[PDB]
Amino acid sequence: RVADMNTQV
Amino acid sequence: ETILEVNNVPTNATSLMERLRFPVSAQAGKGELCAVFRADPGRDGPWQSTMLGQLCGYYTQWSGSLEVTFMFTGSFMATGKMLIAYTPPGGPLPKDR
Amino acid sequence: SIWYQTNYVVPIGAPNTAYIIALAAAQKNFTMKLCKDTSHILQTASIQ
Amino acid sequence: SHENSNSATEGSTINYTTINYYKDSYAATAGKQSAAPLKSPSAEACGYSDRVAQLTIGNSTITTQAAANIIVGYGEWPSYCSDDDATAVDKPTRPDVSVNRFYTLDTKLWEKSSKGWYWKFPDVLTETGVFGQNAQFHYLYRSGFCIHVQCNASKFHQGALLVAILPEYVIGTVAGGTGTEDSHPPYIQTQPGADGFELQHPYVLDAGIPISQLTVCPHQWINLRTNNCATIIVPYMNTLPFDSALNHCNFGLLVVPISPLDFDQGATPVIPITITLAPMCSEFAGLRQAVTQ
Amino acid sequence: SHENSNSATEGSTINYTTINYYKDSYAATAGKQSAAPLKSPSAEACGYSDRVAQLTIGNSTITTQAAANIIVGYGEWPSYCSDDDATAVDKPTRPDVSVNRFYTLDTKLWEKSSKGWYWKFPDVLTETGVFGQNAQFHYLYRSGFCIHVQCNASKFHQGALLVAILPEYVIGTVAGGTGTEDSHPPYIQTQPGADGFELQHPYVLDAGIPISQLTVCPHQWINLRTNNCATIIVPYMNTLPFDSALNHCNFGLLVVPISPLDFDQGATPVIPITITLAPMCSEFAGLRQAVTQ
Repeated sequence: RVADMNTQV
Repeated sequence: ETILEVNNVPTNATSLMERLRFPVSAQAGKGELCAVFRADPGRDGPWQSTMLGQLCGYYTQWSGSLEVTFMFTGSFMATGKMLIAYTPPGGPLPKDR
Repeated sequence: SIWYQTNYVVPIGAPNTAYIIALAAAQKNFTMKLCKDTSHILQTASIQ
Repeated sequence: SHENSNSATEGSTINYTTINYYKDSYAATAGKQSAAPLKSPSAEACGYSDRVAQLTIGNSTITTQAAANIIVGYGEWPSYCSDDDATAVDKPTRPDVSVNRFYTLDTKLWEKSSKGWYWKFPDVLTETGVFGQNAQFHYLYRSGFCIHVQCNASKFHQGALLVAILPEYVIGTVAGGTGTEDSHPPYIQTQPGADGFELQHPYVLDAGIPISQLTVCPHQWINLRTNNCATIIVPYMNTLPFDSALNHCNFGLLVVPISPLDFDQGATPVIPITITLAPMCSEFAGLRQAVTQ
Repeated sequence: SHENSNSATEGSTINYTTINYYKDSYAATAGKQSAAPLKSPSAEACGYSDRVAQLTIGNSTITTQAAANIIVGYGEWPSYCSDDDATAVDKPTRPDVSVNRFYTLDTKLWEKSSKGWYWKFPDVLTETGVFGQNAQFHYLYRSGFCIHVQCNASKFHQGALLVAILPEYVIGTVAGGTGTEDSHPPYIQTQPGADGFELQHPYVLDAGIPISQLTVCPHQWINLRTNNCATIIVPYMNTLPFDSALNHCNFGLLVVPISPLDFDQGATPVIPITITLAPMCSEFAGLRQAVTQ
């Protein structure tokens, strides 16, 4: 009731 | 569970049996201090009389919680309440209750 | 630390001083590690 | 549909048949209305034996007889504020283990000529513990309480205490005795802190209300031949979801001897009454700098 | 199956092929091993743009450029301790709105000849706020941190600061200068509180470690031509799930000028550096009486 709790080209 | 020598004040062999128990008596009702001891089983002190203390002496590191059972050995007509407080590390010896 | 929460109350005929026996142990979650030589008791003399 | 639903009984569980010739429901007639919480119900009577089997709140445990002789205030367990009741938009802090725990206040001595003492809540816990720090640091406060008054005496001692929870226990004065002074009680009398305050006139509770009729409020007996402790689980009661913990006491714990303490010579004359209280479902909102009062 | 699984790499994510002729895994050989967290990753690089879109922690909001120039320490967001990592059996308190919020420490002035300052955490927050009260009241402490160092200067001012988080920043001394004294730093140097401590030798960071190599640690730049603030979200690092907040500083925040502050005469000579830090996912365990140190 709260709902807050490798180099390439 | 093994008898804890909280009252490790006496030293002579005549009063060595007094180490196994510590006195409780009528006070002035000002939240008086009964007994203190460190909660370290491996420390040199009250816990050396315990099998937990003796077996802790053979091991460097310990972990887990500890049971300290306080049993009242007064009369059946002896009534009262005690606050047994375990202070986590950092807090010094409390001045009052 | 053990503190007097109220008091130690007795009537006439009961002793004015009692005793508490502290029994110490460890729980199921207890565990010891790194076995070492004990130092709780030390002997400076040999065993005859 | 043609009238505003703005009477003082809107949202209640009772349908009121009424007569209204106006736009507002509050203009209508009084009309018709189309165990017991006030009798200090026990934990067995409240159906809350599962939460009282062993009373361990926080890192604190009290050992006492449970269920049957343990009283839930007004049949209501303490609970966190719901979204509908709460108005403050900031989310409150709920420490619940550092502030929801049994605090032992003091050890007031019961004498044969003792009159009685009162403790104001949460003024008793204002300046000690993490609960005290949260109460000083936060504007808004909401918590229940588990008061465990303890008084141990031998089987040859006699006497009974009325351990009662008086909500909004406003302290009056003698008004100069003659009743023509308009005096007001001091700050140390209205909010006496952890050490409490002794009742000057326990018959009128220093408020003009009889001590005899105090048992409609959540109450307990420490009749020494039967029980040495009084556990009253007290919910949060206020007209507000939250309130200041420093300038409003939600209730006052009356501990007075209805039956005087008596014992023969030789028995221990020091019979102390120890007050232990655990906040339950504590809620602190509106954080700012800490203020003592 | 024939050997104990008791090497120092058990529980890790890497399989080590090894050779062992003994009962214990730690007796075995070193063997084989069958963006970047250390490069001070940003919130965009860490994939945590949802938690940084507007930095509001508790009842505090800092307005700063987000995501790209905001650094998450070691690629790890602060989090509550898991059941596997935690060893303390008592459940810790998580205030999360009274202790998890931005605290503004002080306003140290940046000069042209300024050397730099360090702040030790959570020693800076030991004696202020609900975080300070929880740190004093509880033996065990665990929290992350969101350090937001602020230094505003005009577009005609120049200079850069190395805002860096040095974990376990142990302070050394000059050892009498000649190096033959075995001196130790005082308590006010090791744990300087909220007002911090000025570096005597910023080149070696008063610890014998170069300031140049400080950027492996979670670091930021307050190059005044580009940014006037440095947000480093810092996780909790320790060998332990929890630790004392009064005699162990998890990290030290170094704020030193690598490039000296310079401006022409006429511009404002008072360029202050303001330290703002928000604890993140704070966890306090082992409640007792409050202790300053």
